[PDB]
Amino acid sequence: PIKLDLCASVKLTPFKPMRPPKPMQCWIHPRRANCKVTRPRNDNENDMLHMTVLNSVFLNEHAKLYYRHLLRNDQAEARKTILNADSVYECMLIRPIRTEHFRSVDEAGEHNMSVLKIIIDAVIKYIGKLADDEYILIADRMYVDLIYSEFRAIILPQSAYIIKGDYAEDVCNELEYPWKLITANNCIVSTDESRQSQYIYRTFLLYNTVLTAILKQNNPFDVIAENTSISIIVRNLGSCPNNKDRVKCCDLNYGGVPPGHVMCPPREITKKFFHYAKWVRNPNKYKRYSELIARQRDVSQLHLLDWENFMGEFSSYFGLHAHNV
Amino acid sequence: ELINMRRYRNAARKLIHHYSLNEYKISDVVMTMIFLLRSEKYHSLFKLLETTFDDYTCRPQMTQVQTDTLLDAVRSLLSTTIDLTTVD
Amino acid sequence: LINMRRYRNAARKLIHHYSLNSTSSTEYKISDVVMTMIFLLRSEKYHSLFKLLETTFDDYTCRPQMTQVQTDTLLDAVRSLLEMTIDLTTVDIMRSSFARCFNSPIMRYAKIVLLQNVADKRTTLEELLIERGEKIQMLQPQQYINSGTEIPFCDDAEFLNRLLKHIDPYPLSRMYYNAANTMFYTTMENYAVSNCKFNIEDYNNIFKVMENI
Amino acid sequence: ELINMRRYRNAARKLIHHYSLNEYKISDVVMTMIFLLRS
Amino acid sequence: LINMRRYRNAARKLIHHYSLNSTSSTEYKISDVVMTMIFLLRSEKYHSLFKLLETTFDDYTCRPQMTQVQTDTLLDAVRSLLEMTIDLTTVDIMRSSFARCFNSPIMRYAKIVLLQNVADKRTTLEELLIERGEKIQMLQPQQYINSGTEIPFCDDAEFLNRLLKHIDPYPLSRMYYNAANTMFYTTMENYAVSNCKFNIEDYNNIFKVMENI
Amino acid sequence: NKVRTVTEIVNSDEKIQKTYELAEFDLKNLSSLESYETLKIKLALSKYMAMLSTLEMTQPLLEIFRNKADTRQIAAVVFSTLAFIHNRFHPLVTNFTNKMEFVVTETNDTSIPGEPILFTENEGVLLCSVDRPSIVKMLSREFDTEALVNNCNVRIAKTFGADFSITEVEATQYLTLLLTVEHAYLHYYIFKNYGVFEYCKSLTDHSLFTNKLRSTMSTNLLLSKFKFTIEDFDKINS
Repeated sequence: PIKLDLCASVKLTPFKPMRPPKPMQCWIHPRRANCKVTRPRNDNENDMLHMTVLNSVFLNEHAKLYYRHLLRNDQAEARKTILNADSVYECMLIRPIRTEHFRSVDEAGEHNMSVLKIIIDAVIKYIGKLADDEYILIADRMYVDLIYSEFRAIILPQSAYIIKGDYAEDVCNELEYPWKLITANNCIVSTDESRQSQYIYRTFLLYNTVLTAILKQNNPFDVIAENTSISIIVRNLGSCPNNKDRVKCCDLNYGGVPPGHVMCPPREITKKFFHYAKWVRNPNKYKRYSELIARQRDVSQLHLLDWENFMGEFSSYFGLHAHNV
Repeated sequence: ELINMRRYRNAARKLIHHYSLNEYKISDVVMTMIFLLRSEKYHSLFKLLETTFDDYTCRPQMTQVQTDTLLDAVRSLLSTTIDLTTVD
Repeated sequence: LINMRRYRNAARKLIHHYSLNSTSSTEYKISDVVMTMIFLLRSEKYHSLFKLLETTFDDYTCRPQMTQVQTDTLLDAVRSLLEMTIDLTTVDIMRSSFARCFNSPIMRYAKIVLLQNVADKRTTLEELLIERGEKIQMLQPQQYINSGTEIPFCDDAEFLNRLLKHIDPYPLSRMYYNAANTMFYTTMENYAVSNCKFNIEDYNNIFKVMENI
Repeated sequence: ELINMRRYRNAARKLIHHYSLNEYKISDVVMTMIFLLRS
Repeated sequence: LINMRRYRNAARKLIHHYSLNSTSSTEYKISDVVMTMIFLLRSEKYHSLFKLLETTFDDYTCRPQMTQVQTDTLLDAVRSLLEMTIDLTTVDIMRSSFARCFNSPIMRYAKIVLLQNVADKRTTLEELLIERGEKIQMLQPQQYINSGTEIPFCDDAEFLNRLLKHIDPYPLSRMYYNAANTMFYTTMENYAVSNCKFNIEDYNNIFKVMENI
Repeated sequence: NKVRTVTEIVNSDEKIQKTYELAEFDLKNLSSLESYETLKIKLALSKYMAMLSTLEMTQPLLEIFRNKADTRQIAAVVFSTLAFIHNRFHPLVTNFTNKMEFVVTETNDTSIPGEPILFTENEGVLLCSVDRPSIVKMLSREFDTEALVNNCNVRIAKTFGADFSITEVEATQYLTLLLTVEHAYLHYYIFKNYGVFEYCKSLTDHSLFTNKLRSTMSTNLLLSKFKFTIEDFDKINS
């Protein structure tokens, strides 16, 4: 399905330059069709490689797949992008030791709290490489995909988006001297409330990743489907019996001992956040949801504070700190 | 009375229990600590908290009988059980 | 059992800070306030000040009833604690600052504020100046000077340079900080006690002028 | 008494019970061995 | 029952490594630290060190406040244990490193750490150098070597060859490693105890300069 | 940025380029300028101290203004201060006008915030109202003689490149009263140069001082030395 400004506007068959793998499955992510496991046909007893199929929409202006912007000291042995027309392919080489294997964040239900500590450390430093005025959106779920062995954790390719802000006290033009006069990077009016929305957004993403890590049942908080509103989700689940301001997460089937009330976040903060995050559908029209989280008035700030309390107690649940915010 | 210890006790119990779970005010902390200074049984936790200032310092090795006494003193302030990790 | 002297030091630093009589700017924590109020309690000769502190827990908009002899007692207590003058408006400043600390719940940052709610009607500056001038003309001037009294510049370079080298070790920058903050604190407290609007913008405009000149 | 062997025994029990059923620190194992020696 | 010999040797080797005096690097198991702790629990003269280890089992945040008689008894005990200099900062290094190990979770993968929590206020290297120079300028010299004193170069080429063949069996690289580790150890401990931030980045940049040539 | 400079002997093509960093020379120029500035200001301070001592005071300034009775010496000190200001601003006239009066205010309802000292003509000659209470309270204040006040790299580089009794606190208080009289004399300049109405307007709004003194001061102020602000506007004015 391709046309042209030509008067004929001929149909152009989208030929795909490469040959995508036929067996498009992954025992690490069996449901994820885009996940293609490929244990390289080679500590090498557990050598690894996996290709993720994504849409080229997550590509940036400089031909780079967005999430890659916050990978430093990349433990992954190899990693790079590929495109076959719209589709794209990220292949990551890895090789744990003989007594080491990596496992999908999906339905992890892991009881080893220190393994969770290392996972959260990886993801938190990852998102910390973010720029304050720069806002980020994720188009697949309300979390980040990652695979991990006890020894180390390796991020998965993500439905990542990089939108740059502009806080009116660094200018939005980066394309070099002659190119800028033609066009420039599209900023948005970055403001303190939107930035705090972004901080709490990273925080909620971390929280949801932790849930997926500690759940034996699919994490519905990660859903983004139009058909499922967060409001109805809170309605059918409820508020924590231990605290009505939170959600009834305490009663879920945790892999290990239920943290109970501990995993119950405040409700309306998460609703406002779900509707902040549905922004991803239209990243361009920013102002609708740029600061929706931190938007207003007194109820807004006080419940922002009780969410701050919930995230602070979560952090201290492993001796962490809100500097990330 | 110089100061009604009942408000101080209520603040102390509320603060300790809330933190056990995981709106208050610094004056509430003052009230809790004043009860702690006024309640000889809890004066053990009084030393514990006063040591926690400056550095987190350290909690000197505490005999079995002493720790039983403190956990009983806390349980009177609440009933469910407790342990040393809640105290920590 | 606690270090009486250490808590005494904390109390003294905290009160000298919130009294704005010490240009030294030092942060304090909830540890500091609990420490200072414990020192205030244990000090038998500061029970009255501890009870004023306890009363501040309420809305602390009341000017407490106290007889003149009790005022003598409390001023003796403050003079002993501070070991310096100081007067009643300083006590009002104490209550305002300590209680405006009390009303604040736990927060992850040290909020900066400006004195107010000290001494009733919300006042402005123009009628203040007018009433001041009319009161000045009401009173009689005390001293008169005449003659074109020569500026007595001290000619001998010996003692001029002597006093110079006396002040030469002085780290001027600290002088600037101390004196500027002294101006600021007195202006803010004088406006707050009068209930007149302390125009921080005008203070910053004085700054701006100074850089521009 | 030279140690609050209650904490030591509780740590010991938690650790061994975990290992039998299936989140601790080397602090915890040294604590466990300390209690065990005490027992 | 515990083999006094084996437990003694494990404790000695562990204290050697944690003291940084052992440039030799060897594997440490949970068995090894357990072995050392058990020796502590069995050695009465080192039961003082045992209670100190327990204090490291605590929040390890105090500055353990021991009288001077206890200080010197502890120094004697640690000296009789290590059997070498061991001194107070070495003891506080023991405390910090072993408390961190305590804190550390069990892990099939070895780890790497850098000393800190040794001697109150983080001091920037900039003002630290400023104050160092302020003393040194006042520190007048006590020795001197006037003239370009002739180098006492040893013309005994036979001596040069003899000592060369004496050092020839030496595996130069081993000593390269020993010396470089020792320099890193001294610089890191000095930054920690001085309480000045250690700049490992420029430490490596020293190497980088060395290889770029 | 950088200045390439050639060492050339025309007898041969041999040129030995040698670029020089302008940063070192800029830092030397700066350091020399601040040292000269500190020198001039401290000479002014010492000269003011010496002329005060030629007034032959016995007490230190704090006890001088502590006195509740002798307005003669308070007034003499005020005249000395203002005359010194008029002098080093306008040395050609090292003497203030011939006649003047003095009124010593003793209470807050007569002490005006912002400008505790002021002038106001009796319609025959200017007279000064002096706020002994608040000014004295100001003097008795502690000052931070113990804590240092503060680009880092420039500071560090310069640092490495580096019987009358008076204390640092005394010099602090002297600078403090000196700057207070600086401000008061600027207001008095507004008075004697633009009328009482503009005097009041400068008293209420000091941005007018830049405008008014662009005529005179530019052709000076000691307080211009450092850069001054009030702490934390980002979350004060919020």
